[PDB]
Amino acid sequence: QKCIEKEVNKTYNCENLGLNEIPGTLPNSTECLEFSFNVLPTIQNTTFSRLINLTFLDLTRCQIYWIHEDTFQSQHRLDTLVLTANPLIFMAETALSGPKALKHLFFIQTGISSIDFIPLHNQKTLESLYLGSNHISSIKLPKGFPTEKLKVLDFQNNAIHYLSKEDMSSLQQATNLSLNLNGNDIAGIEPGAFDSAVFQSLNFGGTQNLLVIFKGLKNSTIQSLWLGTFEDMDDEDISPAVFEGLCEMSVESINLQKHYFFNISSNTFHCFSGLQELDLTATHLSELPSGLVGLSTLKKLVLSANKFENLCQISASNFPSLTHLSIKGNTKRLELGTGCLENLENLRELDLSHDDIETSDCCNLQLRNLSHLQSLNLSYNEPLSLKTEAFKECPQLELLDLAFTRLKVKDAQSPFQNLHLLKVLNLSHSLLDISSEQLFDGLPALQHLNLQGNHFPKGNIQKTNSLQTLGRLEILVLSFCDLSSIDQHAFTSLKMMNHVDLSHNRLTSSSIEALSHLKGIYLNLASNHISIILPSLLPILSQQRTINLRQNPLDCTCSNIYFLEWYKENMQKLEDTEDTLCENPPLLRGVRLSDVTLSCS
Amino acid sequence: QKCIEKEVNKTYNCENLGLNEIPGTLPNSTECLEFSFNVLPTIQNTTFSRLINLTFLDLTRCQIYWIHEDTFQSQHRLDTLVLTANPLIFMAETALSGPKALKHLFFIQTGISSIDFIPLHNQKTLESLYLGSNHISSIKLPKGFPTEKLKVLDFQNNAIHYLSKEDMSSLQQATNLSLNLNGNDIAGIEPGAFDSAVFQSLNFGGTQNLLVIFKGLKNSTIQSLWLGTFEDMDDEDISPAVFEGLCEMSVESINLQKHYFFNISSNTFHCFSGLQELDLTATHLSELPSGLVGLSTLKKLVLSANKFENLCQISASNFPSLTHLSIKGNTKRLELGTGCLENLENLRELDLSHDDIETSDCCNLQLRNLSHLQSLNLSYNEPLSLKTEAFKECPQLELLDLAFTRLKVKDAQSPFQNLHLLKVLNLSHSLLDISSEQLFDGLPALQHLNLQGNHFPKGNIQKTNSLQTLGRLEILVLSFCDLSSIDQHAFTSLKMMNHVDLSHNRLTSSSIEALSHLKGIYLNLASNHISIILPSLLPILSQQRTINLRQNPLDCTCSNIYFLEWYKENMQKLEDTEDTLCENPPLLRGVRLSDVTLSCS
Amino acid sequence: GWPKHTACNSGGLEVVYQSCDPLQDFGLSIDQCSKQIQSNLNIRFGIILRQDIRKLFLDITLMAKGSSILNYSYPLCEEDQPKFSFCGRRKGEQIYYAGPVNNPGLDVPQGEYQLLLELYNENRATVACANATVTSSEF
Amino acid sequence: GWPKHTACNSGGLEVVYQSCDPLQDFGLSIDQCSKQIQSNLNIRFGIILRQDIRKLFLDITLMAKGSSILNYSYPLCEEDQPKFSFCGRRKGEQIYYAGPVNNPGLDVPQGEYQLLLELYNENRATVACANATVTSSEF
Ligand SMILES: *[C@@H]1O[C@H](CO)[C@@H](O[C@@H]2O[C@H](CO)[C@@H](O[C@@H]3O[C@H](CO[C@H]4O[C@H](CO[C@H]5O[C@H](CO)[C@@H](O)[C@H](O)[C@@H]5O[C@H]5O[C@H](CO)[C@@H](O)[C@H](O)[C@@H]5O)[C@@H](O)[C@H](O[C@H]5O[C@H](CO)[C@@H](O)[C@H](O)[C@@H]5O[C@H]5O[C@H](CO)[C@@H](O)[C@H](O)[C@@H]5O)[C@@H]4O)[C@@H](O)[C@H](O[C@H]4O[C@H](CO)[C@@H](O)[C@H](O)[C@@H]4O)[C@@H]3O)[C@H](O)[C@H]2NC(C)=O)[C@H](O)[C@H]1NC(C)=O
Ligand SMILES: *[C@@H]1O[C@H](CO)[C@@H](O[C@@H]2O[C@H](CO)[C@@H](O[C@@H]3O[C@H](CO[C@H]4O[C@H](CO[C@H]5O[C@H](CO)[C@@H](O)[C@H](O)[C@@H]5O[C@H]5O[C@H](CO)[C@@H](O)[C@H](O)[C@@H]5O)[C@@H](O)[C@H](O[C@H]5O[C@H](CO)[C@@H](O)[C@H](O)[C@@H]5O)[C@@H]4O)[C@@H](O)[C@H](O[C@H]4O[C@H](CO)[C@@H](O)[C@H](O)[C@@H]4O)[C@@H]3O)[C@H](O)[C@H]2NC(C)=O)[C@H](O)[C@H]1NC(C)=O
Ligand SMILES: *[C@@H]1O[C@H](CO)[C@@H](O[C@@H]2O[C@H](CO)[C@@H](O)[C@H](O)[C@H]2NC(C)=O)[C@H](O)[C@H]1NC(C)=O
Ligand SMILES: *[C@@H]1O[C@H](CO)[C@@H](O[C@@H]2O[C@H](CO)[C@@H](O)[C@H](O)[C@H]2NC(C)=O)[C@H](O)[C@H]1NC(C)=O
Ligand SMILES: *[C@@H]1O[C@H](CO)[C@@H](O[C@@H]2O[C@H](CO)[C@@H](O)[C@H](O)[C@H]2NC(C)=O)[C@H](O)[C@H]1NC(C)=O
Ligand SMILES: *[C@@H]1O[C@H](CO)[C@@H](O)[C@H](O)[C@H]1NC(C)=O
Ligand SMILES: *[C@@H]1O[C@H](CO)[C@@H](O)[C@H](O)[C@H]1NC(C)=O
Ligand SMILES: *[C@@H]1O[C@H](CO)[C@@H](O)[C@H](O)[C@H]1NC(C)=O
Ligand SMILES: *[C@@H]1O[C@H](CO)[C@@H](O)[C@H](O)[C@H]1NC(C)=O
Ligand SMILES: *[C@@H]1O[C@H](CO)[C@@H](O)[C@H](O)[C@H]1NC(C)=O
Ligand SMILES: *[C@@H]1O[C@H](CO)[C@@H](O)[C@H](O)[C@H]1NC(C)=O
Ligand SMILES: *[C@@H]1O[C@H](CO)[C@@H](O)[C@H](O)[C@H]1NC(C)=O
Ligand SMILES: *[C@@H]1O[C@H](CO)[C@@H](O)[C@H](O)[C@H]1NC(C)=O
Ligand SMILES: *[C@@H]1O[C@H](CO)[C@@H](O)[C@H](O)[C@H]1NC(C)=O
Ligand SMILES: *[C@@H]1O[C@H](CO)[C@@H](O)[C@H](O)[C@H]1NC(C)=O
Ligand SMILES: *[C@@H]1O[C@H](CO)[C@@H](O)[C@H](O)[C@H]1NC(C)=O
Ligand SMILES: *[C@@H]1O[C@H](CO)[C@@H](O)[C@H](O)[C@H]1NC(C)=O
Ligand SMILES: *[C@@H]1O[C@H](CO)[C@@H](O)[C@H](O)[C@H]1NC(C)=O
Ligand SMILES: [Cu+2]
Repeated sequence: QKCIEKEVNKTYNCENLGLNEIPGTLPNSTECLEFSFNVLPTIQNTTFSRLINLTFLDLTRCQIYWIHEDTFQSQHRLDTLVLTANPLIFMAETALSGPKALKHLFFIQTGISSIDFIPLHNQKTLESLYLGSNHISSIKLPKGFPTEKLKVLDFQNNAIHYLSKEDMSSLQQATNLSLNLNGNDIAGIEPGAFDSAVFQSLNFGGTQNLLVIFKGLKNSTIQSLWLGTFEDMDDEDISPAVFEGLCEMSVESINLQKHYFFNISSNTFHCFSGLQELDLTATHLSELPSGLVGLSTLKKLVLSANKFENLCQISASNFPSLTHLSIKGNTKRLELGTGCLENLENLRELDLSHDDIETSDCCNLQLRNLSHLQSLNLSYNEPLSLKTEAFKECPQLELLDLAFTRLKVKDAQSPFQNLHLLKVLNLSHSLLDISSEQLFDGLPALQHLNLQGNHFPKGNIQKTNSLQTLGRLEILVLSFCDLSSIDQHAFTSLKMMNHVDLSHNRLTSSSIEALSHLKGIYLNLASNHISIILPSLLPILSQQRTINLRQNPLDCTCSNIYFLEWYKENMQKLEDTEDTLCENPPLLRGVRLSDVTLSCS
Repeated sequence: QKCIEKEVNKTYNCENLGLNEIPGTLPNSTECLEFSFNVLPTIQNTTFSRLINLTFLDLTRCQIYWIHEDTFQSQHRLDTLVLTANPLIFMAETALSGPKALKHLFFIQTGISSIDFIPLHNQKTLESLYLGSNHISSIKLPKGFPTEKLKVLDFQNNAIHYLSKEDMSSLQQATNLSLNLNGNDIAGIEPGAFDSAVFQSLNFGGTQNLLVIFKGLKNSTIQSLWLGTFEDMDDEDISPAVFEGLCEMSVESINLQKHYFFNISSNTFHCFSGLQELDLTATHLSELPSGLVGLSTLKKLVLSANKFENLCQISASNFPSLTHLSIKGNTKRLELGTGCLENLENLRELDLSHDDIETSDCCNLQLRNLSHLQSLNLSYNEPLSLKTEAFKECPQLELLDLAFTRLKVKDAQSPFQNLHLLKVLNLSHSLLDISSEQLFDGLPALQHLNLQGNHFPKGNIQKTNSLQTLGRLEILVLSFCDLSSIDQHAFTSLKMMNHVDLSHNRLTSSSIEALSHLKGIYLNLASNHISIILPSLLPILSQQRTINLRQNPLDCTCSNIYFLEWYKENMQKLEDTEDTLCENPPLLRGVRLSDVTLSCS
Repeated sequence: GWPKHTACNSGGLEVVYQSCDPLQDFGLSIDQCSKQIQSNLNIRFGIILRQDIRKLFLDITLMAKGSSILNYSYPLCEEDQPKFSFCGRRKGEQIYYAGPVNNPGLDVPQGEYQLLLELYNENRATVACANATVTSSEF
Repeated sequence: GWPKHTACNSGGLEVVYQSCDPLQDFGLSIDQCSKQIQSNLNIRFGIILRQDIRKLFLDITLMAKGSSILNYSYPLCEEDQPKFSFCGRRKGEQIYYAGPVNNPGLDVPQGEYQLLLELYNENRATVACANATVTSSEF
């Protein structure tokens, strides 16, 4: 009443319509059916039998109690089946006989206590099984169920407290398997259960005894081992002894978010020497001591959401090899100090966002000796003052993010001087005066400039301006800049622009003239003051690839007839035509231009 | 509608009627409402507010998702509330403000993962809480739940795997508590958690680690400890080692059913010396060794459903204190042997039912020396031949059950001779000839004799029959005895009879003459061939307290007017009057006699 | 009535049933069907309970060609012996059982048989009622 | 609209809400309500998820006397930081949460305030919407 046609003859959204059967009007060609929140107490061989082409079927929370014999008989092409949140009493042996090539099965919160609820003997190529939020107490798969193709096995939020050798043997044929045991408190692991085990991901989130984990995982090889906990768990402190078993396994990446380390000292991490990445998010760190051992070949470190007072309190000498450091969302003001990171010779990425950082001189002292640095994030901080050449210490920089950080720059100063490799610069809501004309000197390679929410004198972009020197610029964002006008020669020297966002300003059609030299662009003119678009502008629009004119006070009178005809013939080229409406005459106010046909002289 | 009125103004069964509200036709005085299997997606302050006198309310499987503020506001007198099998999303703080004297609450299979789902701060006198078949993983009671009157806490079929000191201290204010953990796989108990603990019952049915339980229960005092397993659980190896912890515990009664004991060590029960009762039902026992230490003061033993060949294989020398012994449903034919129980001098009750026991001469050899036996059950066995004084070895018997066991007794023999204290004798389907005058000699105290399914020569009870020696008889069951007639003097010596069941025979009305000397009896004549009851029999009927004439071919013509008039005058002497129907004339066939009035003049 | 379900079809033996409880259906699948029925079969079974199952009994009534072969009664749950982990569960609970039943071995002569299976409590109230047809053929 | 529920009525502070998601209601109870709200209150909360909650954000919009006091946003679940055990659960799942919310302490001046609380995913699709009245009065 009625299903939403998302793609003609292919994809239908029937959610929340209180339906008791597939609508007669759904075509036989349907491939993607979104049927969640309907009412199907029993499903059976007649239910879906005409929908022979389904590849995706979502029956989330459809009040299904019964799946009778041959229910999916016609779904030979089924790739994904979602049966989440149905109060299932029984599933017939031959229910899944049809979808022999099924890849992904979601059986979350179906009230089951065992995988043998689900007769899976017809699924020889399954890739994903999601069994979260049930009564399950064992990871063991049904004997003879093929696992060669299994990549994701997910048991989040179950009643699994023990992993046996026999449990694990049921998984041996899979390769690069990810096993999600998040929300299962592991009380024991059978010694030898993890002999020669290989996993892509292994998640034991929220588990209450880490000693059991590190001992139990002896001999396994794991890419990402997720051992974080949560705010609603009342976890015991981590004692140094807990990490001993890590000596007898191979792990690339470990997450320990929200834990509390008791008695942090020089040897606590000795067993971490093989680790490539360590994430210590929100672990109540107010400092780390130096002389810490076991972390000197670590590449990636996360110390976000902690409570350092000073960047020097992280003791960077511990991590000579780092290529990535994140320390974002520090719960106090992070004082940056001087050369506090100078040790990090090979640092390539630094994230210091949301750190309440405050300084009236930046950033050569703070970033001292970080000359391999390629990406810097200083977004969402307090006001920063930048003198000319403020990033002298980081000449190889390719991305610089200062979004939502107010910037204080003096007249004719060039803070980005000598950043000859910078490709991406985000200055959203930095509140710079963009008429300061040395502003962007030293940026020959810049391709992407985001200037959303900055300031232009009198809301005009002048014929000569600070953007002119940016010869390789491809992407320019000038939305929310309170622009009234753009001089027709403002952009003439920017010949490689292909994405120009001028949305949420007060522009008229005269602004289009500034794009006459460009072809094939994306041009966003949404939420401006465009009304009439005269014939002499139409060749400029015809030149572009996509144009967004939604939420403009478009004129739907004969005075705008050439644009209105152009619009009907150029629907390919137009984005959001559904929100592109007439302002006048009053009769046509709020009517889509796509629904207007005038007769003029 | 339409609710079944079980008790006028008091008790209504509205189960399975698809109701969305309480019917307006239910009186304000309703005290017991069975409302299961209806449809109440939300319940709230208006749902029940007029039913102020409810003491029992069952909302089992009513599709309730929401319980809002003050739902039970008017149920001040509520004793039992059943919310089992409702998919509850939330229950308001004040939902149970009304029933402050609530005693028993059932919240089984409601999907809850925590006891704090149920705001119980208003229930200060709670006695029973049933939380089975949920996602609960701890027994810990929430802060400020009164435990003082709590006697039953039931967690059958949950996800509890550990019992800590803290968990156990949350129960300290309760006394004499029965805690059911059947169907929870307990993998650990915190040392000290059971220090000084005192329980009525503790059930860990099905648990996979008996060693853990006994060790964890150190220092507890338990009246009944139920540690049986089930046919659908894995076996663990049983040896003396498993029971070591029992030596540091006080237990009155223990059940170990369905564990695999077969080929038991003589040292298996050395920790059981405090036990009064031991249950080894269906434990694959084929024999017990002599010198089976640790049970010399055991009082009650159950060895039912095992596989002994001979009674001598229980080695009764092991149990000199036994007062009760049950060995029923043995899976092989059991040979009783001779004197196999002779050292059980204290034995009072012996159950040897369902054992396929057969013998040419019972029961002096088999029961040799059981001089204190008071109750003996030999029901459901193969043919036993009894000579005169068949129970000389057990002169003190008070109850003897031989139901469904064929008895072979030579002409003029008195097998029950000198059972001067026997009060209850069940010979249902023993196929004895009840006309033999000597059959029941020696039963002066007999009060209760069940002879359902026996026989008399030619379906007639003669003036001389086996019963005339039973002067103290009160209860006589002669139903299904293929009886055509009973001589008027058949029961004349039986002056203390007050309950005579003659139902399911072919008796006609003159059978009533056999009860002529009796007053105030219960007389069941259901399913006979009584049609006409002539006036001279009516005074006999008037003398009695209750007569059942249901399912007789009763005559509702003028040929029967004297009885018909009597019937109307004496409804208070009649049982099952709603199934006491006319058979003739055809016009009145199936009409209740209570609805008949004739005029004959 | 309720749909006809197949519990079992292999090794020459086919078992088809219909719930004979007007109130509800139930699900049943039998593993390792054959004309030579092995002892202690594994089943899967799903149902809503209409009574508590502290005391639960099974009747079997077997016939072929319009006359009785066998009547049998067997307890599943009793106060003195709960045989299965599901014993003691209550009215309204959804039950799923996948496990053994401990039937005896038996060979099924070719032919067709009518089976009535009834689960009931101590008051003879219906817990489940199955009307089944069992077909044995050459294999 | 959905019923008005009382989340809280203690220590001079009353909190009444109404779900403003037309699709559904939700349950909420707050423990240790007062005019001097301590940090890290415990709540009890139940709902059906209408979106997956791998990414979950809260907006708070506060006002009094038709005047906007505070607009705040806060993430509950993110890829780089799931704060809660419920993070990652999926559309259709029934959720019950009984646990702490990591709120700051604060005294609440006498008067009547209007609160809009909104839980949404990365596409701003509604998970929950509560429209609440907070009344502080002397105690
Ligand atoms: C001495 O020892 C005796 C034996 O141990 C004790 O016997 C007990 O006696 C009482 C009566 O006093 C009786 O209680 C009633 O039970 C009703 C339910 O009964 C079910 O089971 C019985 C017995 O089954 C066993 O025996 C048969 C016969 O050999 C066998 O075939 C079975 O497989 C089973 O044996 C197996 O199990 C046992 C126990 O585990 C093992 O020990 C053994 O090795 C085997 O493994 C059945 O016969 C019943 O079925 C009949 O009845 C139902 C209707 O209820 C019919 O639907 C069904 O088709 C069948 O019909 C047959 O009999 C009826 C007559 O009953 C005929 O009409 C018909 O033609 C058929 O022939 C059941 O499956 C229960 O309903 C009843 O409830 C009543 O009372 C309660 C409360 O008091 C009220 O709620 C109700 O309103 C009722 O009024 C009552 O409780 C026990 O059944 C019986 N026990 C045993 C084990 O036999 C005896 O008590 C003891 N003496 C003393 C003094 O203690
Ligand atoms: C450099 O670092 C920064 C900062 O770390 C990175 O910033 C990220 O930038 C991306 C790209 O723009 C953003 O992605 C988008 O996210 C939205 C959802 O946003 C929600 O969070 C917003 C931010 O909230 C934080 O900050 C505010 C303001 O300071 C603060 O008030 C909040 O409390 C919160 O801060 C806290 O949390 C942090 C993280 O845990 C802590 O670090 C910190 O200390 C604080 O505790 C928030 O503003 C927003 O609310 C607004 O928007 C919504 C509508 O969405 C509106 O309803 C509200 O009222 C607000 O106006 C949200 O709550 C997501 O919706 C977007 O998703 C679209 O796009 C993606 C991919 O493009 C698609 O997949 C989707 O389908 C969809 O279309 C998008 O993902 C991101 O939010 C931002 N992250 C943070 C933490 O700020 C930046 O990426 C880095 N640079 C580089 C180069 O990597
Ligand atoms: C769905 O299955 C039903 C039930 O088996 C099928 O209906 C049966 O079809 C056979 C062959 O035509 C008939 O002999 C039966 O009498 C039918 N039974 C009933 C109850 O109608 C039905 O054909 C199937 N439908 C589809 C589309 O597969
Ligand atoms: C500032 O702008 C840049 C460029 O658009 C944003 O960078 C993207 O960030 C996302 C993660 O947020 C990455 O996956 C993309 O690859 C980045 N893009 C590029 C081109 O590198 C950045 O997110 C913006 N910052 C803020 C705070 O919004
Ligand atoms: C034989 O008859 C006797 C007497 O009615 C039955 O004994 C009763 O048995 C039950 C247990 O089934 C006890 O709870 C009662 O107390 C007994 N009554 C008396 C007076 O003792 C006995 O059950 C019958 N036997 C069979 C096999 O049915
Ligand atoms: C969609 O179905 C209709 C009717 O068959 C038709 O107009 C249109 O061509 C179809 N498009 C497809 C199959 O892509
Ligand atoms: C789809 O298939 C059915 C047969 O299943 C056929 O009769 C009909 O033409 C098709 N119906 C629709 C609505 O497309
Ligand atoms: C696991 O054990 C084997 C055999 O002892 C050994 O070859 C291998 O190095 C070990 N692997 C890991 C990852 O510890
Ligand atoms: C600065 O970086 C270089 C790496 O090029 C390193 O050799 C030197 O030690 C660093 N300086 C300090 C003070 O650590
Ligand atoms: C039932 O209630 C009515 C009140 O309408 C009363 O007249 C009647 O006496 C009651 N019946 C019994 C048996 O208590
Ligand atoms: C139920 O509560 C509503 C809403 O609070 C109230 O208006 C109504 O008076 C109440 N009705 C009863 C019977 O208590
Ligand atoms: C039944 O209760 C209603 C509402 O509480 C009340 O108005 C009325 O007095 C009662 N009816 C009778 C017959 O007592
Ligand atoms: C419990 O331990 C105490 C102190 O050791 C001991 O005296 C007492 O007898 C024990 N009680 C039981 C029931 O084991
Ligand atoms: C028989 O019973 C008496 C007690 O009545 C006892 O002293 C004697 O030992 C018993 N006989 C045997 C052989 O055990
Ligand atoms: C079994 O099924 C047949 C019809 O298919 C019917 O005649 C018979 O009465 C059924 N038996 C029961 C008990 O329902
Ligand atoms: C089974 O019971 C029926 C009906 O009561 C009876 O007619 C039949 O003879 C019994 N069958 C057997 C094989 O004893
Ligand atoms: C809050 O939001 C409103 C509505 O978008 C906005 O007008 C105002 O700026 C905000 N108010 C405050 C005090 O932050
Ligand atoms: C919210 O609800 C109040 C009553 O609770 C209503 O009067 C008001 O208009 C609503 N406001 C918003 C912003 O949803
Ligand atoms: Cu010992």
